Amino acid sequence: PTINQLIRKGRVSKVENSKSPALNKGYNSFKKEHTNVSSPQKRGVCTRVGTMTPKKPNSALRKYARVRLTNGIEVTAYIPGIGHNLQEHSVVLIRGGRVKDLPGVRYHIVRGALDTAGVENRAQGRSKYGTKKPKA
Amino acid sequence: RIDPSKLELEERLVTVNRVAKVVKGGRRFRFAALVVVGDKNGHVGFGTGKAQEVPEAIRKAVEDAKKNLIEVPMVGTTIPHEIIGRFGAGNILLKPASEGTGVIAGGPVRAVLELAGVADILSKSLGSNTPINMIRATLQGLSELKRAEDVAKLRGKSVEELLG
Amino acid sequence: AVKIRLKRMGAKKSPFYRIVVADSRSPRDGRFIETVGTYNPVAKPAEVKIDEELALKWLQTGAKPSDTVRNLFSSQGIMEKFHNAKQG
Amino acid sequence: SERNQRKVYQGRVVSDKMDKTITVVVETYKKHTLYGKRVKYSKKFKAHDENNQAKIGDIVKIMETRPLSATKRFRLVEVVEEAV
Amino acid sequence: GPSWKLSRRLGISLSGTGKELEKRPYAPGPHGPGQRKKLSEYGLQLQEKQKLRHMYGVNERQFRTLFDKAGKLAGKHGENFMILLDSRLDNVVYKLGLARTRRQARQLVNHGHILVDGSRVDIPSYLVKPGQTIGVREKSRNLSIIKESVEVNNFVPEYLTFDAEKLEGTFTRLPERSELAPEINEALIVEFYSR
Amino acid sequence: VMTDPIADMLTRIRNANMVRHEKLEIPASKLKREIAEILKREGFIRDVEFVEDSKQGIIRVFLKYGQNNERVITGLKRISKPGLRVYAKSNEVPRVLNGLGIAIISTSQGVLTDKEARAKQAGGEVLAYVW
RNA sequence: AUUAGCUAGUUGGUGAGGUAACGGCUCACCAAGGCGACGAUGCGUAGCCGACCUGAGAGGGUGAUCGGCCACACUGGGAC
RNA sequence: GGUACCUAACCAGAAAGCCACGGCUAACUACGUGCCAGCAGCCGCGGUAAUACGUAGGUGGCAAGCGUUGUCCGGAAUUAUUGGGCGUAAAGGGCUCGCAGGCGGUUUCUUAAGUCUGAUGUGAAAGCCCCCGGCUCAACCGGGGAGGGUCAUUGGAAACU
Repeated sequence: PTINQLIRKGRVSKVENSKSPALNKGYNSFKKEHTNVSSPQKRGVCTRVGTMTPKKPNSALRKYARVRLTNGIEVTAYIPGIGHNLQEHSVVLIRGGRVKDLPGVRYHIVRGALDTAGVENRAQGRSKYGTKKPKA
Repeated sequence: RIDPSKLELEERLVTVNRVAKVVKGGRRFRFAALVVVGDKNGHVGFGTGKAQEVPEAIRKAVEDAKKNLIEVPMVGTTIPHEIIGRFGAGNILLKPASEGTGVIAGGPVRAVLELAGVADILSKSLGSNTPINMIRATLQGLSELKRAEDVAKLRGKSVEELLG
Repeated sequence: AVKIRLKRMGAKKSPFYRIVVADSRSPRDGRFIETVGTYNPVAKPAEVKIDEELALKWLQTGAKPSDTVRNLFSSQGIMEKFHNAKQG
Repeated sequence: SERNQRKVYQGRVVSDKMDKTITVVVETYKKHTLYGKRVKYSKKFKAHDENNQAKIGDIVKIMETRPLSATKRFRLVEVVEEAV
Repeated sequence: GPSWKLSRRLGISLSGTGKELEKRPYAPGPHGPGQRKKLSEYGLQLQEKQKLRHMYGVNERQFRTLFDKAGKLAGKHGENFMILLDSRLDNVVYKLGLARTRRQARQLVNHGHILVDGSRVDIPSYLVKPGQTIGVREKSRNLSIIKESVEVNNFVPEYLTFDAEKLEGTFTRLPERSELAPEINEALIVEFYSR
Repeated sequence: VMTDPIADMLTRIRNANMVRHEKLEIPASKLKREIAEILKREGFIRDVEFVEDSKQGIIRVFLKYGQNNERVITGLKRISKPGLRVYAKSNEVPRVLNGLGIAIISTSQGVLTDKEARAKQAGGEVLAYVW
């Protein structure tokens, strides 16, 4: 609008969140607080691995991890591969991936982590899902 | 005036919209069309295309194209000055540039300026992304152009006095 | 302390030098006041280019260079023109 | 061989209760680096009055020097115009 | 690559022949004789860019910057970028006739050693200016690659001064785009890499 | 109230263009009288006339319609609003409609056009845009 | 501003001491001022800058390396 | 550091991959499969003919790299000064009296704070950018120049504020 209206209020600029909140904060022990690291990827510990359903028209039951990171925050992640490898108390590296279909989980588990061996018999999609080149 | 049909029209299409209508039984799918039509020597136009098929809508686009053409000034294969057209919620501005700058325009708009022959336009679709009104955003601005020798005749002034 | 001297520039293997009036307290790539022209060691021929006049104003104020810098001035006679001014 | 001239202004006086000193408001005003319109600020200092000839709302010049006390970095030049 | 399987995708004899279109104009593949469709501008301006970059095999890390190096050049930016990739030293070797393919000209720069005003140049991407001489030392003086391609006496372009046994190559003011590219449409690659 | 004198004279010229009136009235201050001679001397007005009255004065304009149906003045635009003083320098003298249009510039050495401010190389306030 | 009241060596003067140097910098005395809706005080936050990246420009983000300067040397305080 | 380098001798011999392939977006078929296994950035794909899952062939992408990931900018004119709004789409305070702040009729003299402009001083160097030269070109490096200041002093201009 008018100019003197703009000067003593300013343009109140638009603040946007991240694509995933639980990658943006790290932990340090003896400080006993909750640092702002903005690291991409973290290694986490699974606690409960049950499975459940997606929400709507797609109805085919998913894999539903629940992982606990090194920040201290327990965020349910997702297992992408064709069948899993994980059991309780494992090493789980997490990249930022949005799952529209499942309610609440916004974290893939990197199939191909330190503990996640690659999915069985996969040729296409080699870099994803952690499989080596089979034989050359 | 009205541009005559004694030209060489090139008439390549832009988009096709399938467009419905709901009767007692069910829907009725027809097709919509719009084709930018002109030469490469300063005459641009179009018409709507409505049919019950694909190719007859392409035919009937050419009719109102030959009913409605419009002419653009081609000073140095540019637009002679800067202008901003504002027809119906799609703003598309028009900026001239040097001759190496090519045709940087929107999707349907790029199939208009090459059908003028004018090859030096910077533009930016401010308004909506709808194909009829963006073409209406171009020719309405191109209608409001002016020529260098013409406005000096309008002012009763020298043409070179408009430059120096 | 005020030593007119070289200044290391250029790539890894082939160096480059700029002849620089500065304080020795600042580091090898440190700051300065005003420079004179160039030095090229990696040319097997010549091209050591000096302003040849501006440092003489600084030598009348007094700024002792190192000898590896100084003998370039002898090759262009800055010091001998300056020694004539000291004999003047 | 004249030495460099110091900072100097003129302005307008709010109060006089300070002992042999006052405040003086400078009203220079500038544009903003984003929009362009030119608004006015308030710039006030502490100025030495060796004669204590000060008034509320007095037009007067100030002249800086070495800092005479805490936040006092000016002396007067000429009492230009007085109040009513 | 195959260097001929990629030009039938473009559907043109890119070196200029009568072959690689006969018996099979459909581009590659089992979806070849299944009749093709009509593309978009993005469908065109890829192939219009790729009808020029597959002439010289330039990877697009090296194709982007030469477009930017035409940006600082004066003149029309379309025809400027025509000059730099026909002042390419790979193209200069091929336009002196001693290579049957421009891919054959790559070994004629890499290890088929060749002398540009001095020692040697192992650079297939050297930007060549007017005022340079090109020769080959006695170590690879007359091999059968050159010996057969001397005998393949092709037409010499009019921006070049070339002899067979003397083997020297110099220039004129510029290679002219009217002489250079009969097939490649310009002014589309610029509007590709402006976006 | 009236908030500025030059705004309500320029749009009054513009609001006569869509109806094609012959004559106008503008209450004619000093800088109002000098804008009108600029448009008169450079091809936008048939003739301008001064009226000496007792109230404040009136200036009147004969609009220039030289051709069939073609308004010479196709729009006006006041820039330096009271609260935004566009001071374009003499290095960056804004020419409008690049090749065609004029902008009136009030300089220290008179209220000038583009051209008379250009060669004399002195800038300042930019009071209007003229198509 | 979902921080509106904040400071008594604070703020003034005089003298004294002290500092390479001006000074509430220190102390006595005397005075009650000073800071504030142009946002004080407070709080969370963070080394700054030539520059880096991006944008067509206006701007926005970052302040790593190389170059400028300040601050710190297990944490804190003093001093030769 | 006998390192760069150059000289001669030797062999197709040492050496390519990941990603995409419904629409965005360049490129498609065959098997497997049957709301299950699985894809998914967006619209959304599979309850038996999946060009969207997985595999194979075949294309296409780019290349010693390619994808994914987290960041920041852009497209985003989607905080809009240049470069939006407010009848119903998000938005007029229920309306007033008004201090501060905001803006000013006409004519004329004057002043120069704003403004305009010169001169001088300065904003180091490296970097961006103008142009050359050097390294087998490039990248890189060098030479010269510009540019960058709501800068300060000084001298001019008087229409507008």
